[PDB]
Amino acid sequence: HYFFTTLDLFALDLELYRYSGVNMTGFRLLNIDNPHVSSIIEKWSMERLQAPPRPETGLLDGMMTTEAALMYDAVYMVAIASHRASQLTVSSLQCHRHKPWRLGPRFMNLIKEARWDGLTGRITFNKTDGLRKDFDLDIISLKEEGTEKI
Amino acid sequence: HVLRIGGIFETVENEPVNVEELAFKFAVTSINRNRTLMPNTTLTYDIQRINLFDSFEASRRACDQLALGVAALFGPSHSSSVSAVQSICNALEVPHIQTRWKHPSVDSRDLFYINLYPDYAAISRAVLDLVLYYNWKTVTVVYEDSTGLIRLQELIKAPSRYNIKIKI
Amino acid sequence: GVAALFGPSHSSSVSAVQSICNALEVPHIQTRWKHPSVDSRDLFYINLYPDYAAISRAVLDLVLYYNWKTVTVVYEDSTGLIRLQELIKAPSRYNIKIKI
Amino acid sequence: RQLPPANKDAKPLLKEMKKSKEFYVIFDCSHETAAEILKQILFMGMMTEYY
Repeated sequence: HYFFTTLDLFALDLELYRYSGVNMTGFRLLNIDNPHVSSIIEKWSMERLQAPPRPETGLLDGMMTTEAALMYDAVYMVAIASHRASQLTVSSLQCHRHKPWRLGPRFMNLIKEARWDGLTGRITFNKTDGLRKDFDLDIISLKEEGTEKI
Repeated sequence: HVLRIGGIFETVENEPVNVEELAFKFAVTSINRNRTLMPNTTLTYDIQRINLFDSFEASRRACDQLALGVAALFGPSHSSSVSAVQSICNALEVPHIQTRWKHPSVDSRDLFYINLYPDYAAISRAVLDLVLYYNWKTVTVVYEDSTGLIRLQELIKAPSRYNIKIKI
Repeated sequence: GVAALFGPSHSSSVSAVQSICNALEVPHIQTRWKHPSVDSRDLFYINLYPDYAAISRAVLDLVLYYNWKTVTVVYEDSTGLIRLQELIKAPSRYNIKIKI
Repeated sequence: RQLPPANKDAKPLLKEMKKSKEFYVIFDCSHETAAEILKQILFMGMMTEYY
């Protein structure tokens, strides 16, 4: 019984291992059961196929990597915040004189207390730390029909 | 009407184009597709591609970006670089949005970063809860590097509380 | 116009000045033990703290000299967990009923 | 037993053989179907020290 705590197990070609009989529990951050999320990951795999592809740069079967999903969620998070914001301009800052942003803590709060359902499930933030606290880790397991959520 | 963000991406060479950068450009193009997300503003992006393991270059690009005008930075992959860019953004009060989890030296008191990667303590608690569900008795923990021991902290320390023998 | 820098005593504050000393080619002299950076391609830093791998080999050698059969590793921070790695892996090689 | 003639995937045969606990197996094959049945016996996970 193998148990991979990597959040990318789903993106692994497990057919040979599948026909063996291993209990092969893992993890999955992506709620690909959602129709919108499955359409987004299919659109991303379609966009990554019209480019000259990179096979054997890993053992992905043509899926979205977790780092790609989190970056997608990041740009959607700042987009949700800017949509919910006031007239948020942008000030050209410096580094030799670190003048603080006059929109700074306002827009950082409007980022942090903003919830959104992205490709990794719910995106919520406990505003005392900045870490991602409420999140659903789906459990996948390898059976004869592939990788199924248990 | 514009809103400009910035992204600092580490790449070894240009043959392996960054999937982080590709997802970044994919996400900003889908935001420019969707006109239900404040359509009067257009969200544009400013990329800076740096070499791998260069906190100094990451700092230079962050400085140049904040001199150009950036509303939010998406930092690099390496931990020292993303902590340096996080401290730059925390001093400058611009938000920093990182997607890679970092080594547990987070006691630097910051409130201008969000780490979309799940908490390495919560992943260990999930692994412990799943092993307590499966009722295993002998578990062979196999890691790859010290980040792995930090991420399996709770599972390895779990045996004194619950009856499980652990070989590491 | 400094000849060589003596940096601060925490990991995030020292990994910025180490990269500054690497890019400006002045000798950085670290004193506290820094968290293990995965590059190891920075060249212009020297460090006087003995590394946690050799400290862990020392505690494994001294446990094996004392012939303890079951120990109780107690840490207070993950830097310490990274350090005690040799002792934690030791049950596979030598008979030690470890417990963390 | 006899491996199936047309559908060269003998995975139901190997599954029944694994289910009824037959570890000492003699194959009478040609080398081509021997290599294909070695691939199929690897995919069934029956390449252990028991078999």
